[PDB]
Formats: sequence, structure tokens, C-alpha cells
Amino acid sequence: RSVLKNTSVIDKIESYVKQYKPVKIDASKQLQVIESFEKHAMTNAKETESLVSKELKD
Amino acid sequence: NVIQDLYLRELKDTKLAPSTLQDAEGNVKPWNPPQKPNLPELELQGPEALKAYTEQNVETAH
Repeated sequence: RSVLKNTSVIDKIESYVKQYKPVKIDASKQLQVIESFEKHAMTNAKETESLVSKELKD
Repeated sequence: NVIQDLYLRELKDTKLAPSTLQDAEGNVKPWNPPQKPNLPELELQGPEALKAYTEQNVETAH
């Protein structure tokens, strides 16, 4: 800003940056899809685990 | 002598020059704000995809 001699447009873009200081807000979207996926995955994981464990002792 | 004459003449007779900020604007890039702060799209909701996937690939282990 001290480089520019036309400064009153550096004050403008400073205020534009500080205005638009939120440049995009938070994204958490893995909280609906992750749980659904986890239920089916857990079910299948446990089923396989139990089946083969049973077979091991068999 | 002549140094003084020129020095005097120049300094005194010119000390304003043109300077319009508006003309400057034409020659520089304009500040405009970012676009599309778009939140991510949510996809593959439900175990619908998973049930489909378990079934879909016949080879689940071979």
C-alpha cells in the first residue's frame, strides 16, 4: 500500500477482502451418508467375521 | 549561474503536472468479488448403494 501512490483503491480492495473475509463457510456433509454406509458395512463385516471364526473352530 | 537559472526557472514554473486517478483506472485491473462459494454436493446417501454393491459384484472373494 505504501508502494502505491494512488492509494485509496488499496484501501478499497482491503475493505473488499475484509468484507468478503468469509470466502466460503463450513462443509460437513459426511454425517448423513457416512452413518448409512457404516450400518451396512458393519453388518457385513461382522457376518463375515463370525462365519469364518465359526469355520476356524470347525 | 546557469545552474541557478535553470534550477530556478524549472522549479518555479512547473510544480503541477496532470494527475487524474480516473485515467489510471482504465490502465489497471478491476477488483470484483469471488463467485460460487458452493457447498459440496451430497451423494451416495443410504445403504441403498451398499446393498446394491454387495450384490452387484459377484466376486466378493475368490
